[PDB]
Amino acid sequence: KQLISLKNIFRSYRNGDQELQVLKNINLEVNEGEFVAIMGPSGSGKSTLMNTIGMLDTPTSGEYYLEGQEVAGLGEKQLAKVRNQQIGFVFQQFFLLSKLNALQNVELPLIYAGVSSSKRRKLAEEYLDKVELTERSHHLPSELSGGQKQRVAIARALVNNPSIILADEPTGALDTKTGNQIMQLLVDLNKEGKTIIMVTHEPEIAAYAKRQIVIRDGVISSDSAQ
Amino acid sequence: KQLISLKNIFRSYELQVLKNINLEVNEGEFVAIMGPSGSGKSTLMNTIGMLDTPTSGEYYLEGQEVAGLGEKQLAKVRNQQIGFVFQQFFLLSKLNALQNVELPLIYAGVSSSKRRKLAEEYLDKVELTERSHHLPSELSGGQKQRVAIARALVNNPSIILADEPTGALDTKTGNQIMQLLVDLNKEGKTIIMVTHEPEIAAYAKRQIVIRDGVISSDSAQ
Amino acid sequence: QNLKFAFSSIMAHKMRSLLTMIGIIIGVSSVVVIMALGDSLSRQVNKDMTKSQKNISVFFSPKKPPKPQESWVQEAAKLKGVDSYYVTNSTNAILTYQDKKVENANLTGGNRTYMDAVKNEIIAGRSLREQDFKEFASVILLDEELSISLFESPQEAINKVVEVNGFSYRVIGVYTSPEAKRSKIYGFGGLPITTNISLAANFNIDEIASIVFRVNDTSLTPTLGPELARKMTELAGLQQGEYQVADESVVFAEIQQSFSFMTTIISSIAGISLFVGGTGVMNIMLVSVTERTREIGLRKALGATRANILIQFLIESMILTLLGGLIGLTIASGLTALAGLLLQGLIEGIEVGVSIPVALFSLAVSASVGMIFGVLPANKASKLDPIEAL
Amino acid sequence: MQNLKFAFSSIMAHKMRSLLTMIGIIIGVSSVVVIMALGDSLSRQVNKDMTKSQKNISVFFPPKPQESWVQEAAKLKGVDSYYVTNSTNAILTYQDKKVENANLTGGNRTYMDAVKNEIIAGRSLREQDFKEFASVILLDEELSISLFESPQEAINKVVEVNGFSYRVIGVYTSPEAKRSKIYGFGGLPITTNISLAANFNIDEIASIVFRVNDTSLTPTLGPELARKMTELAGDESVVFAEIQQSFSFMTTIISSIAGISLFVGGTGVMNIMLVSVTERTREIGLRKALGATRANILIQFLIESMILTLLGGLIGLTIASGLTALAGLLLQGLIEGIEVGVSIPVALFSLAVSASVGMIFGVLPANKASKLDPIEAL
Ligand SMILES: [Mg+2]
Ligand SMILES: [Mg+2]
Repeated sequence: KQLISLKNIFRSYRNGDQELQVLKNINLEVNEGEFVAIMGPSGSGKSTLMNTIGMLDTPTSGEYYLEGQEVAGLGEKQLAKVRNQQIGFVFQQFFLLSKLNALQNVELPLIYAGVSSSKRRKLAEEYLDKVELTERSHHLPSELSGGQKQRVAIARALVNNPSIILADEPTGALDTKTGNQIMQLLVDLNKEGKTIIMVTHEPEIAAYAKRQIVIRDGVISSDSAQ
Repeated sequence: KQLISLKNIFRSYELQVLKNINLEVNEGEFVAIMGPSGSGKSTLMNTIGMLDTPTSGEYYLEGQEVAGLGEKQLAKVRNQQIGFVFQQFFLLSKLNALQNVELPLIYAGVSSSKRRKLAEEYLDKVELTERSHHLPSELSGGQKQRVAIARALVNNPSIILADEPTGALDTKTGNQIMQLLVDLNKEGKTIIMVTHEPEIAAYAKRQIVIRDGVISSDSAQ
Repeated sequence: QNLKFAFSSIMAHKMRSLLTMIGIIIGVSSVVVIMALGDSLSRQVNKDMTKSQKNISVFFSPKKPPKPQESWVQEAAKLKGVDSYYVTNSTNAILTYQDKKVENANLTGGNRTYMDAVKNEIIAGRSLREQDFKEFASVILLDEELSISLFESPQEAINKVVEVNGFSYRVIGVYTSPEAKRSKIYGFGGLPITTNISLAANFNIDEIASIVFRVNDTSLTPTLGPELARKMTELAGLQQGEYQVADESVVFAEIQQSFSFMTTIISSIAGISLFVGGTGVMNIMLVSVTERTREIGLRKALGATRANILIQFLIESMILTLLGGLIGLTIASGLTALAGLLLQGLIEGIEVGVSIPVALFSLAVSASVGMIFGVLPANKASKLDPIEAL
Repeated sequence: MQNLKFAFSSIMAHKMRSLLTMIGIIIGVSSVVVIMALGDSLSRQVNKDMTKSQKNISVFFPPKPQESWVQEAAKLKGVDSYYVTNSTNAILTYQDKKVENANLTGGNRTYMDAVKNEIIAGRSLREQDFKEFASVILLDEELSISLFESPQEAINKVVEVNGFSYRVIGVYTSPEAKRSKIYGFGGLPITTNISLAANFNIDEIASIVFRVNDTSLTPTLGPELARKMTELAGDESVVFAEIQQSFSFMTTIISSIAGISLFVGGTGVMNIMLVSVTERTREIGLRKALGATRANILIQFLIESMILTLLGGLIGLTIASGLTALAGLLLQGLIEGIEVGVSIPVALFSLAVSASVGMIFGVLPANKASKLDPIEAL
């Protein structure tokens, strides 16, 4: 059950003379099927924490044990394998490649996984079904709505059956009505047992998650574990 | 006085978007337009902004008849009279705040020296201090829309057309930007805005609802 | 895989890619067209190079200038393996007839064996005869296209007086050969032939200059050559000089790599176009990095490695410049073939510019261009930080 | 002229892209202006030598003429000096070595100081060469070296000029000889015209030249000399603008091959301007909402591609002047005594072209930019 396990994590962003500290003694653990929501002001480095967990950033000092094995320090070539298999990234603006249709935009992570073309289209189809996409999969993101683009983006986040879904303000480019539709989807997905860790500046949205975390000045400053 | 006066405005494409639109709007008003998807929500706005010409009917802007004017004419009218505000801000990336604000004044025929004066006065009106020479790269979203709102005001337009101004902004910073608009409405600038959120429409005096090309509600009756 | 992502991107912006290719088409086809002609010109000399290996030129070296008897050369030519021999004069001539003129023709001086030995085919009138030598006759043969230039027709040319160098000569025959047809390239207005004893008597020059032996089995030349030279000195009497074999290649290669030089200078000027084309493909590749900075960042979040991106953007520029230098290589090969089916009013010689060495070199260059001008961008893209890009 | 400010803001927006786009046009205009300028120097040089061919009035009218009359007529007020010459293009051998179709002048006594042949080895024609009927010869510097390696080496040795033995008594040079290379003259040997008439049975005197060194006098004087030299026995420059024509042709053919690189450079900008338009469609809509017309956007995106090529042309021109000067120094071996450089017509021909390159290629994207719908852009 135990997935994320940060420990004594620091991240200092050097910049000429400025050894500017952001994360400091981040201690944190996250178990499978959890729905954590991370909140806090600007400069707290929810960003820096999130990338640290998503393996897009390596911490200055400390440890990060993904499924028990330490992963801060792996070579880029090997680390990029771990990322492909374990992290499903969901972004605020949806980051759909505009020359690919929804289907093949969702297939993209399967290529880097090294999946056969037979399977890739059917894995994609099944997961576009899971997120409930009505407008046809053979359309560019040009001809898709907001909630439909974020659905595709979440399908793409799911295709390689990852351990963690990192979401960064998913409702942020969406209206209350269709945002609440996407937030139920995330609830339904986490109900099926898929772990989620979401950043938001919105109390209304953090409310949907099983566990609240707050950061002040790069220090985890209140959990719901105790 | 009267500024906007749409009467019998049809817009069709074979799809029909607007259908006998009849709306009047007086100076100083603050109208919030809401409606379901593809009601002609935006086609009305782009009609009022003179980016779209109606298939039939009439539009009087400050008493001037503008529907079916020429492209060269309708750009000047647009320039003098309309101040577009956009959800996504639409600031040019390589121009700083001051220059971005100066741009509508370049398309009017105004002195290069005078532009600088007017741009700084309108960065002041929107409470933006010491970011005169910042690029949008260097500004927050609130700061960006503040710059973009200054650009809408610089040519003393009759109308501020606003399309979900706080959509890219968080709820805190939206309320700040929404207050900014209210204050500018208090000083006397007319705002026709469009929004999906009731929390945002709240701020306006009047409340229009369009369903399928025709106005259905109007809190002014 | 990385090849498919390459092709997808090119297809994504068709008219951008197309336009980029056109810069490489233009440049490759210009260089290949110029390189074709300069090669074809070169290979049509290297035909004559190997016809000349049947000949064995002997000359008087002063160190290991006495009158050379002709019957020495006949006696030397007895030597087994030698099929024929001949001796010649040469000179320049300005060749006026009536109002016409060809002011640089190479007037040759045969010796009764010469015409037969070199196998010249008489098309109008007669070849040199025995009478013409014993009467010291100022008689002249003209090559096919000298007769056409000077007298409208080989037939019409017969029994006309043509002033040679202010010296009246009577036209006895018109000949033609392979060599005469194609000898405009060596910079000659004509190849008229007369008796060596006429050249030697009209103009001051003495009557033998080049001494030649034809040896149709070419494998004998390394041995028969110096033997014919030795035999010449045994017959000439030891006049303290010694006859030696003239090297044929040191005067052919002297004009072979003068054509080569001047091909290179014009081929280079055309190459400037391919080089500009190259900077063009680099530049558009760089816009496709900044165009796709977010895309690369997203790709790396999904599991693209630096290495993947690096070879993807390489492959993408290579697909442009190869497909370019192939469309280009073809359109060159075309124009070259129709430039040849046109040079027929000047040359009777194979000029298609197919040359496998230049074809393969075009592709080899076309590859290098994409590889060279495509790495800086492909590098840029591979190094992009996912966090800064997203 | 806000379109010019708009143009420069855009150029400066992507500096290293606008730079790489300009480098196509620099590389293109450089190489075109270099070829055009050398070919122009070769033509202008030939054109200077024609204004030497007007200080030499040549009278022609055969009957056997006599130097006594030319000597007489040379007292006339404008006439600076005279000479009379003898011609053949015969071949100079020297023991296996062999120069082809050298222009063998046979001068009279006055010929040496009237033309001014500066001798660099030994001695010029003395009178005891005329009087004693000697077969002696002067060789030109480049003919001297080609036939005998050095200048001093050639001296006091035997040449075979068309067969006849001539003793090399000296070797000379001038500017007019050093450029004889370009008129296809194998060499310019001078000799005694007495010994050209003896050794070749040509007439002693065949050209009659009247040196007049007042340019604004050859009309009226020159026709008088022709009708004085006709009282005894009862015209204009030759094919000088023929080499002028032939060079200009070879300049074109080569300069056009260089010109392809400018054509690719031109498709270069068109490709970069086309991405410019797509990649700022949103700006174009924004601008049109602020009051930009269809026509404004058109002549903005055009001025930008014109400035971009025009700059590249203007830079390329400059870099093709440094290049076309050390080219001058390179051609102090081959041709030499030449003023090589980029004339004012050639210079602004390139500006007109580079401007025109920017326009031709740049109207197509500037059009696409102009017809962009503001609604779809925003
Ligand atoms: Mg943060
Ligand atoms: Mg609508």
